Amino acid sequence: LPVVRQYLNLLLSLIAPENELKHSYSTRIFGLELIQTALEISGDRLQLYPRLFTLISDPIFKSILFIIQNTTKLSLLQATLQLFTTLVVILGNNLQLQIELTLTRIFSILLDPSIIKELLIEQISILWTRSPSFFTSTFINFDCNLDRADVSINFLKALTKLALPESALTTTESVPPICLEGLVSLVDDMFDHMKDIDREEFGLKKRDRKTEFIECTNAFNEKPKKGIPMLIEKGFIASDSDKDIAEFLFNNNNRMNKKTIGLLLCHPDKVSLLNEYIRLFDFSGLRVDEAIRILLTKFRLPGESQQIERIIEAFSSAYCENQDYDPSKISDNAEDDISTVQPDADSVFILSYSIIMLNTDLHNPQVKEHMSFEDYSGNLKGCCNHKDFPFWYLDRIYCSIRDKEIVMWFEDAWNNLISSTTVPLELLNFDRAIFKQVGPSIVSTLFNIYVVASDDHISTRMITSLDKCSYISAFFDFKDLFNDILNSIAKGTTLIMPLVIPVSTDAVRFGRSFKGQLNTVVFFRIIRRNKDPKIFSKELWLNIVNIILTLYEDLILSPDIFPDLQKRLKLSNLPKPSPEISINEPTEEEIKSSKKAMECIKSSNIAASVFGNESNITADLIKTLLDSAKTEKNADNSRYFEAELLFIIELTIALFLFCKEEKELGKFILQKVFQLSHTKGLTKRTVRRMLTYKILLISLCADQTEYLSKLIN
Amino acid sequence: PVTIIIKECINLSTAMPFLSGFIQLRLMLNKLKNLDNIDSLTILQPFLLIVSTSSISGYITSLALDSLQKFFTLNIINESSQNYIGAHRATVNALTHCRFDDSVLLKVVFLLRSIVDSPYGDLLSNSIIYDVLQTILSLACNNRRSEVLRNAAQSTMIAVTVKIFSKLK
Repeated sequence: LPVVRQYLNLLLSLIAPENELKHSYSTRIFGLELIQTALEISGDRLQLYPRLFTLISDPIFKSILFIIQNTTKLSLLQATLQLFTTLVVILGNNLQLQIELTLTRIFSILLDPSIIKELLIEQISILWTRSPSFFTSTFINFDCNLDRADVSINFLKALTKLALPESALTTTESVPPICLEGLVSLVDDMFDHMKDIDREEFGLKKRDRKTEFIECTNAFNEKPKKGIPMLIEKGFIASDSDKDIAEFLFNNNNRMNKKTIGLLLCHPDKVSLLNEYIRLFDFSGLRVDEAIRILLTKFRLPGESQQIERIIEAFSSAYCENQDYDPSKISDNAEDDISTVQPDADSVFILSYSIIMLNTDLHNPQVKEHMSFEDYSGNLKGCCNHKDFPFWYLDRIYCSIRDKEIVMWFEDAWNNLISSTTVPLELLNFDRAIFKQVGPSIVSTLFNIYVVASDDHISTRMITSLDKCSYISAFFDFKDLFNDILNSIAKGTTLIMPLVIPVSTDAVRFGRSFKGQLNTVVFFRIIRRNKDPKIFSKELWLNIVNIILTLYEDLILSPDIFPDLQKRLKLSNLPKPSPEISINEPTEEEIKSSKKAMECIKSSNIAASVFGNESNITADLIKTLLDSAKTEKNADNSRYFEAELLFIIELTIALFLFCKEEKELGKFILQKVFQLSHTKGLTKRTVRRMLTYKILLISLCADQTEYLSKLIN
Repeated sequence: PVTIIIKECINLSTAMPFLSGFIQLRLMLNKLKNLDNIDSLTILQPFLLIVSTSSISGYITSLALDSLQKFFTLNIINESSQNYIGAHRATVNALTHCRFDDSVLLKVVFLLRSIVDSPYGDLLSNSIIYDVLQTILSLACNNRRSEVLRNAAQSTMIAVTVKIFSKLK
């Protein structure tokens, strides 16, 4: 078992950043394959041994990550991505913080050569494929915690940005199908978990708190002056007094930018806050340079000298109160004892300035001249109030400066990382946060691929997944996605001369285009199955009404939707819309397309689509369908003015007979019927037929007597 | 797990009638929860189609043979797998016919060693081991190849002779 540790240390020595030039790349790809095989043979039980677990966790992920961003060849990158994916699949339970950084850097390189991006996508693809619940599982395991990134949503956002045909310049032609496979697999996963559960039964508080926190962080970074009382508004703080607000800043400094705190503390009105900000920290038993280092880790230095003056004043004044006074044993023979020095406020104030100068000139590259060790000790001759500092004071600080510089790129970011570590119905409920933050993007990309592409096979899969998305939006009560889907499909159907089995401009445009066929079928396939009318909005009602009216414009839709009403009231069928010329010009390819359209509408069950099922029968449909009436003769629409009015009227009578609100809604439709009945000299049969409907409305309504009087008179 | 086969499928797909078979194989093995009832001749048949034919360059054949060796070494096919006997029959059967510079033949020889020496090699039909012995003897007797491959041939034939005559007990 020690042999295993020695062998894995040797494999670490094979592949690493430091041991780059010694061994060739054939050795490195071979070592990657070896580590892959070692993980594969036993990875479930590899976690138990901590001496080995540190070796496979901490220092080998360095070798993994360092040669994704920096490498340029393809062969090594293949094996490294193989090892990475196997590590994700096998050891996904633990090893959670380190993996997030490499996914973040993966998407960073992906979003911003050609073949390398294809290899990246093609290799990382298997995570969603072999684990269809990967997007959910990463959300449970990683997203729900308050801290860390939010790369679960960014995964789908990155796939969405990569999915379009617009990425020809960014990536080669193989990427879009590969990412679109997982993009469609996401929606296809949900129908597996829908069959069991009904709508009414359904009808992550930590995530709610995280959303509140992230919005507060965004506002606080945008404007701390308003953000502070806004932070009090959310109840995350004890009170307005500066003690609690100052306590908030130190604990959660990892997420906040340094510049925000720097500009917040710079203003003169908030200088009193510095009386209590530094009071929390206490550097007793530590030298001034270490305390200055911890201070510089917490915020960024300003640029203006006058602004810097008050900050240095507060910093220097804060140290004095921490330490008491025992200075009577001044001497130069001391060997690392601090308490003998107990300077005044001015002494620490002057001591602060000379310490910071070494970083921005000697270590800075722009300035070439160097002020030596001589002139630094030469500066303060008789500057600390008539008595000089001891000459062993500055040498220790200069030695402490010379070892390491302060940092306000890649290696240093790991330093904060390890310090964090070292020191069925329920799934649906935990769902509904995924779709809210990605749904518009997913439907936009699906529609973009559907409208740009031309192959039938891709488009059928697209429209089916589109219907899956529509069902998903229907199960919850989003009512912003669903209207977008149905409205854009309504635009996409392509229904917004001498005819004869008619032939028409809209008909021939329908038949010649395959795109409209699937849209018209699947659209009323959505309308067939529904469980509430309120999700529809006014615009979609206008769209479907315009669809049915445009179909009535030609002899496509047979207006015999309700034979029961006509058989009750004993009228013939409504008069057909009277086309031009009839015999059995067009020839060859004109008719053969259009007849197919005459087939396809019959496949939609258009009569029983929106009117058949009772779910869509509501006040909105009647109220807008009466608005749809033209009420105006024109030479352009003289073909069908006499018939559209009768069709609309009878269709509304049948619709109103179903609704049980038999008190209010009848008044509006009776009003519009009598307003419609007085058109300019409409023909005899129309006025003949309209009075039967008018008597029926008078029967339906209650206490509508004036209209009956006018009807008689 | 049994996710290794899909990974090798995407690895071999980068070759730029067989690519269609491999993509069908990937779409089929999207399925989870082990290989299960899969009729295990078909889980790896397109790999045998690569090595069996004689119209593909050596690089793809080497990749396919590496995939086969990976499957056997990790023991993807086991006693629990349906029709494992037929699959391990077919994999030795295909290698005897035409193939393919010399490293490909050594890979075939090493895989033959590993298959025959293991327990599953006992399940091969007695009409097949003669073909394997004929192939290895043709490699060993011929001198046009490199000498080190001939020595590898010598060692494998000694090993499989010991394994065969041990069964005579």
